[PDB]
Amino acid sequence: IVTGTSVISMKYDNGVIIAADNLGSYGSLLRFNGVERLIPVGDNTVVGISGDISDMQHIERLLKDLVTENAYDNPLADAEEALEPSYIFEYLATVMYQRRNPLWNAIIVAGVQSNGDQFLRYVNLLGVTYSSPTLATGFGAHMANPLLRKVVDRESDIPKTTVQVAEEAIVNAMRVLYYRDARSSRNFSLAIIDKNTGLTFKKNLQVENMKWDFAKDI
Amino acid sequence: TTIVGVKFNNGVVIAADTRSTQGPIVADKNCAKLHRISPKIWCAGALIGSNIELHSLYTSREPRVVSALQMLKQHLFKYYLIVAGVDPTGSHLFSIHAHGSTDVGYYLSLGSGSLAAMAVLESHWKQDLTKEEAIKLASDAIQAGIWNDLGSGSNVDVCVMEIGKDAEYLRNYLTPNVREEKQKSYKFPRGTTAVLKESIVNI
Amino acid sequence: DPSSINGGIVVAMTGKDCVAIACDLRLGSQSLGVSNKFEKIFHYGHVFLGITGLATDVTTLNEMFRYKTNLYKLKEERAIEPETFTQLVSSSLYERRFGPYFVGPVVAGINSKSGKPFIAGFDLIGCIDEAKDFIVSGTASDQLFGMCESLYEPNLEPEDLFETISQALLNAADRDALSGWGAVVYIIKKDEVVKRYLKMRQD
Amino acid sequence: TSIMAVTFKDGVILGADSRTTTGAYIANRVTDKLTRVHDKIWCCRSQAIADIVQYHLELYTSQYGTPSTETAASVFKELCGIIVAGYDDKNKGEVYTIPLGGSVHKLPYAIAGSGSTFIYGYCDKNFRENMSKEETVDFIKHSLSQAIKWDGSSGGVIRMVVLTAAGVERLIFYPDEYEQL
Amino acid sequence: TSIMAVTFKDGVILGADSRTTTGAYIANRVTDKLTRVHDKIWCCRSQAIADIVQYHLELYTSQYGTPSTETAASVFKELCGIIVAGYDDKNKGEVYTIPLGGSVHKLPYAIAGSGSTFIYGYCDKNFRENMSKEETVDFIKHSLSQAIKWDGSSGGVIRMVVLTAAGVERLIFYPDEYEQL
Amino acid sequence: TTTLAFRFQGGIIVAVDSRATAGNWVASQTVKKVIEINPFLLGTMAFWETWLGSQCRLHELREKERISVAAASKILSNLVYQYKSMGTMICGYTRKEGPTIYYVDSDGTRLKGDIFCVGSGQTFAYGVLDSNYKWDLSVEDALYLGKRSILAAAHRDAYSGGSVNLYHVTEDGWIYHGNHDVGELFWKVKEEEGSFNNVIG
Amino acid sequence: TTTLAFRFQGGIIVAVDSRATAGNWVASQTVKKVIEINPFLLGTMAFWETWLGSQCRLHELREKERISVAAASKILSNLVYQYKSMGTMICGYTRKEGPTIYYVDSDGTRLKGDIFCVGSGQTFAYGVLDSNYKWDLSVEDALYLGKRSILAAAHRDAYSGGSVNLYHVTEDGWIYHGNHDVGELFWKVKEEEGSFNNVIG
Amino acid sequence: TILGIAGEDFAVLAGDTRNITDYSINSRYEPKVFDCGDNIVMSANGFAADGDALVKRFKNSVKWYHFDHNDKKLSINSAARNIQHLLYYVHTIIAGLDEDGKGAVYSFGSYEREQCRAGGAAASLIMPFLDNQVNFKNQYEPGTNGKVKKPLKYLSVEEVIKLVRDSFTSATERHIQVGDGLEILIVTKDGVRKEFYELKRD
Amino acid sequence: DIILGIRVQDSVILASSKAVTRGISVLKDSDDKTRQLSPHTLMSFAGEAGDTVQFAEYIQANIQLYSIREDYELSPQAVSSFVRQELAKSIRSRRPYQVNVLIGGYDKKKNKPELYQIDYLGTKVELPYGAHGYSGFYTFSLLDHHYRPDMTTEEGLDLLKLCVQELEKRMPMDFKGVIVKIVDKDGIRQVDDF
Amino acid sequence: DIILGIRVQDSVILASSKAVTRGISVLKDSDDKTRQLSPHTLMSFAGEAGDTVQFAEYIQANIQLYSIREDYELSPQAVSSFVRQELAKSIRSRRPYQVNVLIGGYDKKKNKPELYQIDYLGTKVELPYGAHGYSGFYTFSLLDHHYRPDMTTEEGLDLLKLCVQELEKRMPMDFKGVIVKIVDKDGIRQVDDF
Repeated sequence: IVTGTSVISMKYDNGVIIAADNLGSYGSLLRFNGVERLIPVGDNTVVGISGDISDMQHIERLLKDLVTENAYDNPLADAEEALEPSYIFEYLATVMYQRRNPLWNAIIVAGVQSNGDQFLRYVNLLGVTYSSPTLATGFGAHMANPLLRKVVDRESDIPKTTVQVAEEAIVNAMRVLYYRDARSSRNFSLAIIDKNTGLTFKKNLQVENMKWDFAKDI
Repeated sequence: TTIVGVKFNNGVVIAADTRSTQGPIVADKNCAKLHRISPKIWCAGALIGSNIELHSLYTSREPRVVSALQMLKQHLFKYYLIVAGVDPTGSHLFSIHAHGSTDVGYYLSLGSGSLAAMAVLESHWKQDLTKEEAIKLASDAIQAGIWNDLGSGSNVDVCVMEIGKDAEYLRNYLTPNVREEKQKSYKFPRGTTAVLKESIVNI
Repeated sequence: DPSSINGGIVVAMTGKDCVAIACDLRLGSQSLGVSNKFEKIFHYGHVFLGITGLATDVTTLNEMFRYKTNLYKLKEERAIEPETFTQLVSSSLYERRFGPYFVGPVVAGINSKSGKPFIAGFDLIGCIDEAKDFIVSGTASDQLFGMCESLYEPNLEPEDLFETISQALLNAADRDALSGWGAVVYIIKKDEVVKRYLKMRQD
Repeated sequence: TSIMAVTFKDGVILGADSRTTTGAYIANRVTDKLTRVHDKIWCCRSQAIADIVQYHLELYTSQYGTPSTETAASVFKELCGIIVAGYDDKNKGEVYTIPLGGSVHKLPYAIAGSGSTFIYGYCDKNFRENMSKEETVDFIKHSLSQAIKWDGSSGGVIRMVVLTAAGVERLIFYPDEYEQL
Repeated sequence: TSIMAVTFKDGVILGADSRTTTGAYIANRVTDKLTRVHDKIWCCRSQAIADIVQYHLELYTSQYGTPSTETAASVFKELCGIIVAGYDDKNKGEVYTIPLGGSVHKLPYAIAGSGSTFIYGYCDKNFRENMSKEETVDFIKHSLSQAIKWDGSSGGVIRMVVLTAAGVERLIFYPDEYEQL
Repeated sequence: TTTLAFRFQGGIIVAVDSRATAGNWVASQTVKKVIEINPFLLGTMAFWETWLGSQCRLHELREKERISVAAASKILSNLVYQYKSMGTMICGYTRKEGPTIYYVDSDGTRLKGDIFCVGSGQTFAYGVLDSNYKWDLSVEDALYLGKRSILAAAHRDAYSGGSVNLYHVTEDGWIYHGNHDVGELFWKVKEEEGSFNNVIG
Repeated sequence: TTTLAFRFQGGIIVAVDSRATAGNWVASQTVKKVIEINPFLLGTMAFWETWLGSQCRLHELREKERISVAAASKILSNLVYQYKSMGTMICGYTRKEGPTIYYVDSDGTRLKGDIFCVGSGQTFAYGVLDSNYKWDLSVEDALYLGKRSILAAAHRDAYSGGSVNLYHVTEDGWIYHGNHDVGELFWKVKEEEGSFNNVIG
Repeated sequence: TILGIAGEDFAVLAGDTRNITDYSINSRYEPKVFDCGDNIVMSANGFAADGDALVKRFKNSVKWYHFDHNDKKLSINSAARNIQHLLYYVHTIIAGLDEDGKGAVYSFGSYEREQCRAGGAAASLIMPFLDNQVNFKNQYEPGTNGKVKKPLKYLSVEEVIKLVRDSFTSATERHIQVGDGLEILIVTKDGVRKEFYELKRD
Repeated sequence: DIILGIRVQDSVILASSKAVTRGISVLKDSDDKTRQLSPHTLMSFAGEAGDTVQFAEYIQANIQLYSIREDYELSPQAVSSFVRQELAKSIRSRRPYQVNVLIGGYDKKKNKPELYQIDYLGTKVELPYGAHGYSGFYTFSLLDHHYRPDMTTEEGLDLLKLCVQELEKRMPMDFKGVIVKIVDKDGIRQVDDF
Repeated sequence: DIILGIRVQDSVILASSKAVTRGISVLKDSDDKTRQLSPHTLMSFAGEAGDTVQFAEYIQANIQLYSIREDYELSPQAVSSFVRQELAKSIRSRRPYQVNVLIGGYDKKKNKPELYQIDYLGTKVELPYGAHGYSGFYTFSLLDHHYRPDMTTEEGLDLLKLCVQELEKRMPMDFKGVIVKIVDKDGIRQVDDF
C-alpha cells in the first residue's frame, strides 16, 4: 500500500539522465517524504524503481548482493569485470519473472555499457521489457513521455541532444508531473550517467518556477 | 480522442483530432469532433443547438455560452465536454463532466490524449497569448496527443472564436498523417469475379 | 452480442460518378445457417440502405424507413435524397437510443440534383460517418477494413468498381465464420442500377 | 477537498483548497470551490443541486424576503456533505454543516473533505471564540496548509471568502506563501 | 489503537492508549499494548508473531550478541503495521515503523493506529528535535489525548515506556489527567 | 469442426474438414485434423497424439506385435480422464481385431462403434451417414459417402468447412485419398447430384 | 403433495392426499386440497380458487347456463399466466361438454386430458394408474383405483400422506366419497391385496 | 503483428516494431522478428514475457543441439518440432528454407506448415488481402464464366516485399496498435537479409 | 420442440411433435401444436410452456378479427407479417413471447404454397423447408440432399418420414411421434396413416 | 440412466438402458452398462460419462485380483462391501466416482440370489428390487404392487416388462430399450427376446 510513482529518463548524445521524486504514498495519504528510489549500482548504472516500496527495498538488497558476489574471486571486478547495466537488467528481469508472488514494481535500469553505448530499459511485475530513447513509469508514461519525446522523437535525435537540453527537459517534466500528479512530491533526485564524466548523482532537487498567479482570475 | 481548449487574450480556440475508433479499429479517419451549438459557441466531446437557436430567435439576443453550458449540464444531469465560445460578455471556456459537474478553465484537455495534451499546455501556456500563439499552442497539444496516444490520430481541427469578429472553423488545420502511395496498383482485370445472375433494378 | 447472432456484412464504395453496395446473403442462428436469401440491402427510391446486425431489427428498420420515406415522398412530392435520408436514419436510431436497435446501417446513393456519389455509415456513438472512399459494416468489418483499404483506389470506373468491391466482399466473407452463402452487389449509376449475384464458397 | 468555515468576531470566513482529482490525476488545480448560492450565503462541497438551491433561494427571496443561512441549509436538506456559511445583521456570521447522513448541525467552525481528517486535533487545539479577522485568517491558513500537506487529493492555492456586514472579500494564498508555514 | 513513539534528547518514549474494541463493544479497556520483545526493544501493534520475534531475537542474542533495534525491525519484516522503538548506547533511541505495505522506515517519531489519522497535522506542527523528557512526555500526552478525543476505538489510560541508558520507566496517565488538557 | 469415421466392408473411412476459427475469425482453412499415429492407426481430433505415437513406437520396439486399437484408445482415454471439451476417434486395423473405431472424449468415455461423427457439425454429418450408410458399400461409394457427409456439415455449420481430407484404413494400413476443397466440391456435388436446390447457381 | 384425476365411463374420480409440510416438519395431515368451486366443478391444488368461485357465482347469475369447465380452466390459466410452481386440475361436468379435466400449471399451461397426476408423488400415482386404468371401470373399481394410486404415492413419497380424499364427478354433480386415513388404508390394502410384501408385518 | 510468407527459394517474416500498453506507446522500435542463425528467422508475439521465455529456452535447446551434433545446421523441421515440445500465451512463427531448398513457414504445440501465415492483433486485416494476392483466392480467368481459376503462380521476392509493405501500410491505416516501422527479414540460400521500412507514427 | 415444415409443388406439409413434458414426466402424448389461423393458413408453434398457446390463441383471435372485419382471407404473407410484428414488438416488452412459429399457407390469389419461419425475435424468412431449434440440426442435411421444388405431396410426406426417422434415431428425447397436417388449395387436412 | 434390478425366488434380473448420449445426439444405442465381476456376480452402473466405466473396470480388476489370489469366488455380499468401500472412500477424496451401482449375484454357498443397491455416496442396501436415479420414481409403485418373493424368473421378467413399459410411457427421454441379464445358479445369461 506504500508506493512511489514517478520515474522518468531519457538518453542523450553522451549518456542517460534519470530522475524520480522522493515520496512514499500510503494510498491517499502523503505519508513518507524521504524515500530514495534511484539506486546506483556503480559508476555506470542507476536503477530507478516505482511501485511498492517494500519490494523496492527488497530489490535494493538484491542489487547490493550482486555487487558483493561479483567481487568474489574476481580481481578485475573493479574495472574490467565490473557489472554492466545489461547484466543488472537481466538479473532484475529474471528476479521479477521468477517472483511473477510478483514484485509489484516497474524498474528502469539506466546506464552506459563498457563500450560506451547508452543502456536504458524497462521491466515490470509482468516481466514486460522494452527500450526507448525516453522511458517513464506510472503516471509519467502519459505526461512525461510526450514532453521528452519532443526532444528525441527517434534514434537519430539522440546524438543531437546535448547534456543541458536533456537536463532542462527532465526538470520541466518533473515540474509538469508535480503540477498534475496528485501522488507526487516537490522534491526529486536526478542522476546523470555520462560516458565521459560517469555517474553524476544529484539529490534533493527542487521543483521551481511554478505558475499559480493565473488562479486569481478564475 | 484529444480535445483542447485554450483561452487567449481576445478569445478562445478549441482543437481536436479526427480519428474515430471501434475498439482497436479506426472506423473514421476524418471525424469532425468540433460541433456548433450556435455560430460562435462550439463544443467537443469524448438538440442543444436547436434549442439554443430557438431561444435566440425568441429573445432576439445572441446566445450566451453560459446558456449552452446550463442547458447541456441540466440535460446530462436529467438523463466529458468542452464548450467554448464568445458572447456579449466575453470569451468563455467550460468543461462538463458528463455526470453533471462543470468547471471554468484557461486551458483544458479531454479524451484519451488528455494527459499528453495537458503536458504541452502546462509547459507552454501563458497569460496574454496572441491569436497565432494560441492556435500554435492548441495545435501542438493536439499533435502531442496524436503522436503519443493510440486513440488519437489523423488531422487537427481548429476553431478560433475571437471576441470582435466571427468564428473561423479550420477543418483539417494540419494533416501530418497523409498516407504514402501504395507500392503497386491492385486493379483487377475485368472478368476476375464470377457472376451468377445479372439484373436491372427498377429504382 | 445481438449483432453477432445472425452475422452478415455490408460494404459500400464510391467510384467515378457511381456507387456500389454489396452484402452477403447468409442468415443464421449463430453457427446454424438458416437462409441464403436474406438480402440486407434495401432501396427507398434512388437511395440504398444496407443494414447489418440483428435480423429482426433489420426487418423492423426496413419497414420503418419504407413508411417514413413513403410519407416523405407524398408530402414533399419529391424523393428523399441520400443526405436527407442519412439524417433521417440517424434521427430514427436516436429516437430509440435507450433500448437501441442492434444494427449498423450503410447509406449509398447518388444525389439526383448534383448527381455525385454519396455513401455514409453510422457508428456505435451514433455519429454519421460520411466517407469519400468506402463504408464497411458487419462481423467481418476488420477483414473488410483491411481488404478495402488495400484494394480501393480513387475514381474507379463502374466495371473496375464492381471487381474491387466484389473481391473485397468475397475475400472478407471467406475469412468470417458467420458470413457467406452468396453475395449480391449493386452498382448504382445516375440512370440505372445493376444487381449481380456472386459465386462464392457455400461453406 | 479541504474546506473550512470559521465564525469570528466580525463574521464568518469560508476557505478551501483549489485541487480537484480524478484518481491520481489532478483534473483541475485552480478550481474555485466556494459557491455563492445567495447574496451573503456561500457553500462548499467535500453542482447541479447547487443551481437548484440557488433557484429555490431566489424563489424564496422573491416570495418571502431574504433567506437566512438556516434557510439555505434547510433547502439543501429537502433537496438532498455540505458546509453552508453566511452572514446577516440579526444572526451574524453562521456556519452549518450537512454531513453525508443528511443531518444539519450549526457549529462555530466546520471542516470537511478528506483533508479535514488530518487536522481534527489541530483545529480542536487552536480554535478560539470571537477571533479577529487576522487571527481567523491565520488559523484557516495553518489548518488548510496542514490538510494540504497530508492529503494527496488537496493542494493548490488556498481561497477564502470573508463575509461581514461590510461586504464580501475574496482572498487567495499561494503555495509559496502557506507551504513555508 | 493510538500508538506513538518519539525519540528525544535522552532516548525514546513509546506510548499508547489502553482501549481494544470488537465492533462498538470495548473488549478490554485497560490493555497493555506496549510489548517488550527484547531488553531495550519495545514494539506496538497498530501477538503470536510477537512471540515468534521474541524467540528469534533471543536466539540472535545467544548466537551473535545483543541485537539492535534495526535487527528487531528486520526480524519483524522477514516474519511479516508495527512501531519498533528501542535504545542502545551506540545508536541511542531509535524508532522504526513498518506500515501495512511491509516496508521499514526509520523515523524521528512515529504515530500509528486509527487515532493517528486525526493528529497528523498536530504532531507535525508540535514535534521538535531532541526535546527534554518532560517536553516529550507532554507532547505525547497532548497528541494521544486528541487522538483519544476523536477516535472512537481509542481511549482509556495513556501508557508510556521511557527507554534510556538509565533504564526502562513505565508511566500511566488517567482520563482525569489528560482529558482536561 | 466436423470429423466422421465409419466402418464398412472395405475397412474404415475417416473424413474431416480443415477449418479452424478464433471466434468468428477463420484462422486457417488447411488444418490437419487427422494424425497418423502409425501406418495402421489414425487419430482424429476435434501433444496428446504425440504422446500416443511415442508410446506406440515404444510398443513396436518392445513387443512382437503392433499396438492394438483398443490399447491405444485406452491409453488416450486414461490420459484424458486424468486431466478431466474434446472428442477423438482412434481408427485402425489389427490382424486380431479387424477394423476398429474407438470414440474417446474429454469426459473420459470410450466407445467402440461402427459410425461416429464429432464436432459442431456432427448432427449434419449424421443426417447423411445414417440415411446413406450400408455395410456393403464399395470403396468408391464409401469414399463418396464420407466426402458428402462432411460437405453437408460444412455447408450448414458455420465453423466447419475449408476442405475434406479423406482417409481409408485397410488391412495394409491407411490410405490418404487426398484433400478436396469444399468450394469446388459443393458445386461439383450440386451439378452431379442435383441436390442443394435452394442454393442459387 | 399428490393429486390425481382421471376420466372413465362413470365420470371423473378425483383423489388427493392431505399432508402439508414446512420442510421436514409435517404441519398438517388434514389439509383439504380439493376446492368445491360449484356443485359441478372441483378445483384441485398442489386466493385463486376464491376468485374463480366468485366469478362462477357471477356467471351463474348473469347467464342461464353454468360456467363451462373450459371457461373456468381458462380463467385460472389466464390469471396464473399474468403472475407467471403450482399445478391444478379443473374437473367438472357440463351437458354440452361431458366429463372434462383441464390441467393448469404455474407456467400457464392448460391441457385437456383423461388422466393427470400432480405433486411430488405424481410419478407413483402414474405408475399405478397407467397400469391399472381402463375406460370401462365400475365406479367401485375406479374409486379403489384412485385410492390405491394415492396410497402408492403416499407410501413412497415422503411429502405425500395423511389421508386420501375421494371425489366423484357424476352427471348430477360431484360426490364426496369420504376421507381414508393412509395409516389404516395401507394395512387394509396390504392384507386384502397381498401387495407391499417388503413391508414387515 | 507478424507475417510469414514462403515463396520460390525464399521466405520472409515481417512484423511491426511498435510496442504498446493499453493506449500508450512504449517504444516505436522494439524488434519483433529475430534472425536465429542457421538460416532460421523467428518471432514469438503475444504476451511479451512468455514470448521472451520461449525464445530464451529455444536458444538453450538449439545450443544443446549444436553441442550433440557438432554444430550442424539445425533443419527447419527439427526446429519446429523442438519448438512444439518446448511449448506460454504465445503465437510463434518461424520461417526458413526446408531441406529441399524451398521456402518454409511454420506456425505454432500443434505446429502447422503453411504457405503463408499472419499473427497478432491485425492478422485479420492483413491475411485476407494476402490470400487474394498470393493464393489468388476468388479470382478467375476473365471470360471463362467462373469456370477456370487463376493459376497459382509464384511471386518473386520483390513482389512479396511489395505485398508485405502494402499489407502493413493498410493495417497501419486501420489498426491503432500497428505501425511505427516495418521489419522484414528475407531468408534465402545466401543468408538472412534484414530490411526496415518506415510506417505512420500516429 | 419438434416443428418441421416442407413446401412442395402443390402443398405445405407441417409436422409437429405430440409430447408435452412438464419436468419429470410426460403429461400428454397426443398434443396438437398447430392453430388454424385461416381456412388455408396453419401455424405451428414451439417454445416455453405457456407462451406458445397464449401467443397462438392471441394471433388466431387477431387474424380472425381481421378476416371478419375485411370479409377477406388474409394471405399467408400478410399473416406471417402480422405474426412477425407481434413477436418483434414483444421481444422488447416487459415480458416477451418466447415462441417460434412456422406459418404454412396456400395463397389462393397466387395459387402457391408458402412457408414462413419466424423465431421469437421476429426473424421472418420464407423457406422451402423449415425447422425450429435443434430439430433443424438433424433434418437440414437430409432436406438439402433430397429436396426438390417439384416434389408432389407424396414425395414430401416421404421426405418428412425420413426426417422424423432421423430425429427419432439421433435426438435424445422421446417426442412421441409427430402430427402431420397438409395445407393445400383444398384447405387443411391431417395425415393419419403417417 | 436406467438401471433396474429385481431379485426373485431363483435369480436376480438386472435391466439397463442401451442408449449413450453426449450432448446433442445419441452416440450409441447398444451399450451394455454391466460388468461381470464374477461367474455369478454382475454389476450394473449408472452415472456421469467417464466415471462409470473407469470405476467398473477398476472394481472388476480388484475383484478378479482377490479371486485369483484366494482361489475362491467372492460372495456377492463381500463384493458389494468392497464396492461400497471404494465408493465411500472416493466421495471424500479429491475426485469422487459419481457412480451408482446395482450388484446382483447368486451366492453359491447359501444358494440364494442377492441384489444390492449402492449410490455414489457409498449407501449400500440389500433389496428385493432396486432402481437408481429417477428410474425408481416410476417403477417402485409397480414393484410394490406386484412383487412377491416367490416369483419365478418368468414372472420377474414380466414385471420388468411392465416397469420398462411404464418408463417408456412416462419418462421424457428415450433410453433405446434395455439389456436384461439374469444371474442364476447356472451363471449369467442375457435375455435377448425381451
